[PDB]
Amino acid sequence: ASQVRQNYHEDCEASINKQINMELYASYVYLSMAYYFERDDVALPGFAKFFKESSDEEREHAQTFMKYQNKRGGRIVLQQIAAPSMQEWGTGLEALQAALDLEKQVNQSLLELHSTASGNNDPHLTKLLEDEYLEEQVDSIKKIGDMITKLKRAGPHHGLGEYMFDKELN
Amino acid sequence: ASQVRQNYHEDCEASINKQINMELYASYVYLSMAYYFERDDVALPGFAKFFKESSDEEREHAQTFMKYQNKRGGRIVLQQIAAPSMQEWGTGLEALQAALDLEKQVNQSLLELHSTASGNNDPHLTKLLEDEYLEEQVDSIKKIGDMITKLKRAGPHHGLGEYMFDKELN
Amino acid sequence: ASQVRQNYHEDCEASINKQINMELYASYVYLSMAYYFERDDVALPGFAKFFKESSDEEREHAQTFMKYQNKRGGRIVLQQIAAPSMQEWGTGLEALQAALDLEKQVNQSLLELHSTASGNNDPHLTKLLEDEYLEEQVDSIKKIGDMITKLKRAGPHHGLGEYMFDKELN
Amino acid sequence: ASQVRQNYHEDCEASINKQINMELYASYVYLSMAYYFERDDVALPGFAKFFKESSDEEREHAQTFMKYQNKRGGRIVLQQIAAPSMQEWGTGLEALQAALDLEKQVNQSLLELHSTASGNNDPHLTKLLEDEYLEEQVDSIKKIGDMITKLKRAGPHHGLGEYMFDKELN
Ligand SMILES: [Fe+3]
Ligand SMILES: [Fe+3]
Ligand SMILES: [Fe+3]
Ligand SMILES: [Fe+3]
Ligand code: NI
Ligand code: NI
Ligand code: NI
Ligand code: NI
Ligand code: NI
Ligand code: NI
Ligand code: NI
Ligand code: NI
Ligand code: NI
Ligand code: NI
Ligand code: NI
Ligand code: NI
Repeated sequence: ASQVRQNYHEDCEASINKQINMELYASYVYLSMAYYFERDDVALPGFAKFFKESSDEEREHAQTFMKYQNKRGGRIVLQQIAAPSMQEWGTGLEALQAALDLEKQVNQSLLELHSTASGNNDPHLTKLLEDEYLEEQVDSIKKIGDMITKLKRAGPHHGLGEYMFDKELN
Repeated sequence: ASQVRQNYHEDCEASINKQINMELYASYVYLSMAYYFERDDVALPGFAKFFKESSDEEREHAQTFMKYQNKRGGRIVLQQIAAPSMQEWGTGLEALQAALDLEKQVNQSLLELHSTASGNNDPHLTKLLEDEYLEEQVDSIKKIGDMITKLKRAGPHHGLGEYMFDKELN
Repeated sequence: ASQVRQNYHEDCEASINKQINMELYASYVYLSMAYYFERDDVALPGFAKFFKESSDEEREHAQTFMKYQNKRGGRIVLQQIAAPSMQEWGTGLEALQAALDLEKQVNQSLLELHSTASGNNDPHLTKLLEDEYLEEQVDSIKKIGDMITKLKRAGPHHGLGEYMFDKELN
Repeated sequence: ASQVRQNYHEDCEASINKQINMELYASYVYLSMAYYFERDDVALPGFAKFFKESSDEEREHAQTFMKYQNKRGGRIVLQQIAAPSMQEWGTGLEALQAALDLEKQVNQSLLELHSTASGNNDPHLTKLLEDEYLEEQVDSIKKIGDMITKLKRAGPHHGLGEYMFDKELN
């Protein structure tokens, strides 16, 4: 085994490799939304910018798990990144609702990864998940929730409300 | 009695202690509104900021009466601070209307406190009430009144008007 | 339930609402001490400043729990804030001893809240309590303990020692 | 009568002339204390500085009444300024207690002057007394009261406590 490995269970190592793929997949979803909102027949530059940034952050999240894997002496195994579930995301509200659902799915996976680390008595992994992932996930979910509510207030259908709310994200 | 006390009537001293509790209560009401408007299903950051600031100012108002009590040689007696009348404040318009009603109730109490000081021939207390409280109360009531009118103009129901007016308070 | 809520147990939500009331109560205790020490017949400006700052920090602590409640999708319920246990706090030493006892009571409640979060497998809540509350509570208790010892050294009775120690807190 | 005089009663004009003499007398008392505390066998430079400043402020107070008299069209009449009641003021505590008694005597006279202005329906004079004199008098009395308490705490007799408290006034 690796000269650095210590108190790092095979199951944690494998679960990290799957979370890497999930972070890369979410980055890919957000990239698809981002350029969907730059179509000439959608033209929502605030939504585009918001999802482009979310795409970058998710790819950074994947890289932090890749650095982590190497740090503990695990070995990174990357799988194919699935095509996004959709090619068209509808209105801003529907994209946000899809992002909300995706963020809570990522959160579920992260909490299961914390349970695996806790079960294998890995406080260093539980610390990483709490400090770097669980905290950021809850803030993201709250922020997307706020945005959904604000957009429902402003007028969620393809109208003046969507146009004005889009300016808030620019 | 206190080495500093002079021309300070027992009734003024007791009325100050009650106004302290009322200022602390109003600060508590505004704190409740402030974080109500940060709920993920309300998401009105301008209203939240406005009431958070009003909460701070009211607690400062209480402290100025506490400094005053000590300055005149009275003795501060603090009572329990009642729970806010509501836990949910509805729309921005309903919160402003509730704030308007509360501000005029505080004003009434302050004018009664001025009558007590005037009846006991305490020009130093009448000066404090006129310079530090009555002036600020009338400006607050006018400002809340303007805001109610502006919100009724923009569209007081949970719609684009409320969303846009909220930006004016950020 | 809230669109953001996930892995947030009813018991944690209710325990947060009680800790909010406790933080607000401690803020109220410290406010009472602060202006007690500004009485013309006490005149300990260092103690006054120390407890005024502690009053502000506790009210900030309550607000961080209120932000937290909203972040997780819980609903804030504020109760009445009890009158402070005392209206007069005696000497500086007796106020510090009362603060020490209060700080350890708050700490106990926070450790019970950590046990509730741990029992319901909420690592996000355990992280908040460890990073934002437990750490600050232990430092506060150590600092108050140091101060009690320093004051007992300088001379805890209403004398030159209390007067000099008070300068250290200004 | 003066081309400027309007709503200025003979009694208010005469009462101002007496308050001028009283302010000048208090300035003279404080000047005596100030240089008493610079005697080689007293040597309390903090007390000296405190009373020298109080002497200057009282003489400024007299001048503000003299400017006021002229402003309203009254005519200034200055009487002899009595010798201070004492030539030696004892300890710092006894000087502060004498200042406290003098400040409350000045306050009494000012409140009687407010009653005279109120009885003659002179809101301009009541405003001057509230804004320029009553406010400053209550703050002075509170500050002297604090100082007496601090000195009694530090040790009011000619000892280390008096020596240390004196440094606080430098
Ligand atoms: Fe992520
Ligand atoms: Fe107020
Ligand atoms: Fe706290
Ligand atoms: Fe004066
Ligand atoms: Ni995110
Ligand atoms: Ni639609
Ligand atoms: Ni619709
Ligand atoms: Ni106000
Ligand atoms: Ni409505
Ligand atoms: Ni309508
Ligand atoms: Ni603390
Ligand atoms: Ni004692
Ligand atoms: Ni002893
Ligand atoms: Ni003065
Ligand atoms: Ni003596
Ligand atoms: Ni003695």
